[PDB]
Amino acid sequence: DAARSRRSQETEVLYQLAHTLPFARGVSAHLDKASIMRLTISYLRMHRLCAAGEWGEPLDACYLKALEGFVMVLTAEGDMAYLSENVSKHLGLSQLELIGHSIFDFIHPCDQEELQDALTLEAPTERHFSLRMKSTLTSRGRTLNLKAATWKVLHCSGHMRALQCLVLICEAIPHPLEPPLGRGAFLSRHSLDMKFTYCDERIAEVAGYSPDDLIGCSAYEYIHALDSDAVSRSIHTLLSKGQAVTGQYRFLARTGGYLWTQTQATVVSSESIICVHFLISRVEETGVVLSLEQTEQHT
Amino acid sequence: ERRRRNKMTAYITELSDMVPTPDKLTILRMAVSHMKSLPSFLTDQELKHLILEAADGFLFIVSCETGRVVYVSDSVTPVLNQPQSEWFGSTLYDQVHPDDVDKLREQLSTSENAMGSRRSFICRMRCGTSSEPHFVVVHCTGYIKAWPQGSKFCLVAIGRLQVTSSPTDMSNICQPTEFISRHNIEGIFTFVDHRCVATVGYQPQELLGKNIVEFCHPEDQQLLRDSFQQVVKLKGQVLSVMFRFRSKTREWLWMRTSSFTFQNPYSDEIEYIICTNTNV
Repeated sequence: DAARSRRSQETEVLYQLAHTLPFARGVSAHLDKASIMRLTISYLRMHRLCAAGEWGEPLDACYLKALEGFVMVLTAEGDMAYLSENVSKHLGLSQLELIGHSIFDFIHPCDQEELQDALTLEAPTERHFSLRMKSTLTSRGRTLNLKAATWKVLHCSGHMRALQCLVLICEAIPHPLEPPLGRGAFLSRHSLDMKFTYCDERIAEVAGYSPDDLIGCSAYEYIHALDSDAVSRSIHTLLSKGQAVTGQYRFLARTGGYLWTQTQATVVSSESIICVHFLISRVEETGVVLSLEQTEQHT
Repeated sequence: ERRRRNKMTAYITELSDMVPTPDKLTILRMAVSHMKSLPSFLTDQELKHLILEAADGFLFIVSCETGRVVYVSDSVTPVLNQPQSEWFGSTLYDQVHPDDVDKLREQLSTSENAMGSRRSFICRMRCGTSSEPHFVVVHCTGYIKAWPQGSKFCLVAIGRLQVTSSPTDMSNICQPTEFISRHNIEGIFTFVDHRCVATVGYQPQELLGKNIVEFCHPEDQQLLRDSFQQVVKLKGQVLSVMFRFRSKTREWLWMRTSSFTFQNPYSDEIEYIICTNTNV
């Protein structure tokens, strides 16, 4: 009867500790003891990490509001040290269920090697990589229980900082319309070999192409050779993960020159690719012919 | 459930090492009072610093109607090499590339999308310049907020550099040493960059449509052919060859061409051969 008494008081002080957690009132009523322990331990670890920073304002809350992705800091062992609340908006899983667990239990298997090489033309500590994370979201909300969770491609960018942490902002690649359209972008559709099957009419204003002439042509013929490798890698990602974001690259205009571009590509359903290209520049070197088609059109 | 009791042991030991100031429930008691020694998981200030540790960016707030800068954070100085002197008192259009003004104005329009609506765009902004301004690509994400005339709408945004990998000649800072070309499998020039003009004396259009063999010394032509056939039978691995190239003027030049086939990432068909042609 003394063993019980002690265990009952253990559960009581553990529930009191759950009441000390930095969450709204009543949330602790939905937690189990293991989750209480995990969240308290991770809270103390994150406080130790934030205390090591060498530095109250009402404009602070703007920062997470201005971001589109979510905050994630991972330890050197791969455990999710911290996630911001808006993670629920991107993966369905909340920070309550994810803080204190290992990232590898929520990453696609074939991405674990990439992440492991990230946790150990680019500044030495800066990190850019795509990661498939478990998400329970559909267009109707959080409708998937964890075992039918789908893979969501996240463009992760951040820094190795110093224990050593990897601090990332992780952003979702939106899935791709009707006039009137905006400026600084156009849309294209390709087969999996990246041959044009459709292209926005705005291309005529952007690069001077009529969309009908692009139909059937390989997209790789329209990139600057200097951007060869990078675009290749992007497409490889697009082919293995389902979505990708390219770097800045030069797209060749019809009669000469090029313009700076960055595109988001998504595989859709037998399968095809949709590209949303955001323009960075207007046509540069307009009087310079670079490709054979460019000099065939300059005449 | 033997696992369940054993993870709870480990946890109590982790919290043991976490609380600075025993038996498990004594651990829990002192951890309760320690937690009460210190509602969100992190403070807004902490999260701000975390975000600034992740992104190379700065927060700005500008009026939607005129672009007038109403706030910029001090991290604009390390990011853009720009004093806050340059932003406060100006408009965002003063900072961006002229070619971006229209786009900016459209992003700042709240006609169809207003309070709480999101914005995401790319522009080029002025950085610190010693002697003609120099622009850098900035990715901006933010939201529309009524700013307390009446309460005018404002864009509250973060602008970041280096969201992806950055996108040449690097051994001679003055005159180009090489140029890149592309060829069909037949060897015809289908792409050349303008450095050709400085390296071999030809305008790009003087090479496009012609075969690379047409510029190779006859005594070296068979060697060049062999090397190209070999690179076609390899799949992406680079192979080098050295041969005498005929200049538009100024005689024969020793030239190192290192080539590899571009494989379609899906169909694995040859898109073209890529060549780096370097004057030896």
